[PDB]
Amino acid sequence: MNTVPFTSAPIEVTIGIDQYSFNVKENQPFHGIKDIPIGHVHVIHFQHADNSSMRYGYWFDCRMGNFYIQYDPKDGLYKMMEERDGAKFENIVHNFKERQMMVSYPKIDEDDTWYNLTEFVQMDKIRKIVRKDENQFSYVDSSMTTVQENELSDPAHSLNYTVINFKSREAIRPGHEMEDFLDKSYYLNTVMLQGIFKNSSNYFGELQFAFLNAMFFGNYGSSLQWHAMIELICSSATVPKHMLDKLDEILYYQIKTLPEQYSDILLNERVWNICLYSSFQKNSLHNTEKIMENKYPELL
Amino acid sequence: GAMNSSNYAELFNNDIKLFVDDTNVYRVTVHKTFEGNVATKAINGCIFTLNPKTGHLFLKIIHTSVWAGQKRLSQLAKWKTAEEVSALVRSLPKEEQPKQIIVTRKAMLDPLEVHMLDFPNIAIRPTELRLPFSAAMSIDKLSDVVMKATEPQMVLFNIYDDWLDRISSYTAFSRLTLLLRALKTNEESAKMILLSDPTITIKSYHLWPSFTDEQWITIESQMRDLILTEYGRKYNV
Repeated sequence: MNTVPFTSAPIEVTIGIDQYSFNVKENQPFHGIKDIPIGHVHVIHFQHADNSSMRYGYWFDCRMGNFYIQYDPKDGLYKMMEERDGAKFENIVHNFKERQMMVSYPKIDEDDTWYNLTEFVQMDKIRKIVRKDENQFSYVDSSMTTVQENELSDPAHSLNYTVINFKSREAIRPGHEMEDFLDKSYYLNTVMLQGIFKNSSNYFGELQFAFLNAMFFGNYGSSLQWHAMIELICSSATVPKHMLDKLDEILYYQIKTLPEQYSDILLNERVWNICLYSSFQKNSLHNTEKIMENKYPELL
Repeated sequence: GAMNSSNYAELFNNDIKLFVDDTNVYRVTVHKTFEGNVATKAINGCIFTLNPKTGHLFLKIIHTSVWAGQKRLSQLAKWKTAEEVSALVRSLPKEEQPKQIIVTRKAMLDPLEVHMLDFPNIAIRPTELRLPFSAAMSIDKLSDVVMKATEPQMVLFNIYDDWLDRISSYTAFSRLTLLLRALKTNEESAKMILLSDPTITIKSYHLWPSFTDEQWITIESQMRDLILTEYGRKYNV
């Protein structure tokens, strides 16, 4: 069980860790989160009481180092930082725990939610989508744009998701124009799985990372990306059975976890109705369809 | 963006563009089978691809053989259209390739877009105009060449005959679309108006009678009258 201490909390902020969150008052003696389950990625994130704009946060994995938070009064945000002095860090952490200034990562033991939403997400892959290689953790916020968005301005701050585009040469073989546009199996399986992603797990990992960035930061380009990756599979006639079963599981937990009041901007009416009702894979997402209907039959 | 009444004069500037109409590509007769079921029989069709500035018409004839052993023919017809238009562009020298292609039906955008991926600087556009290009098979010489064809075949025409010698593209297109609107609403009356006078002939290299300028005024008035009439009948006004 690992710990992310906080130096202080100088400004009133709502702190999230994964799907949990806590209100922290200006100069309240809050000094970290403890009992963070090892073995998965995690995301700590923030929304200032005074700017309900720019939700921001940090992806990390406690196996990759000791990380802590520290408010910067110049840049005005809570920053993640790595402590290299392993002894100086156990020291900080033990003292804060003794004084019980830390909240416990509040995992119910029956609950596989976070595992389910991060099954395929691997920190090394995140750091290739969010390139900032001097740090072992990755920052994302509400307003960061994607590489695809940029093509249609600052690259250092881009989300380098894999570009998917149904009306591109990449997607469409010469001579198979109609075939390939109506049945994206070749784009999915040869171009994307075998070519770029190498395997289904990295594909599902990017898909899950995009969903989470949309949910936690309302990052619009991530939502675009999550929807594209869903559509690419649903619109392929020929998908491995193991990918379809897993997809239905992945989407189920993502739909289950979404805040109910956000379904209007995070869910793309066209893609969902096409995937669940028109696509090759209409009958292959039984759980995703059952939960979508019983929770958001309006969108459908 | 879409083409509409506002940007109508753009059709006659010096930017090469083509209209593509796919409405006569997949043509069938519907009939009863011995058992009493309905079947279709396909007849030859055509892609209507027209430069509205110059009158040049690229009439690509769609031979019924194209459909043999194919499913979802109405959907294929859109891709076959797009394939043939794309090949038509590839066949043209660079300086003749269009800068724009305006499709008269929106369902053609994606098929043409995909087929034109090799031509990213050719803008594929829809239109909000209700152009009558479906009445093209009401032009006797165009329907004859389509129905006689025994193989795929491209036939080139000037759909303005020699009008541009004496009028502008804008006026030439407005005549064309008025003649076709009338053929579309009441073919029999329309053709009557055009041929009632035996002494006005169609040249062997033309589609339409050799009306003088004054005779064209009377023709155009008669076509307008025809169109207004049919409207009150349809709607009881």
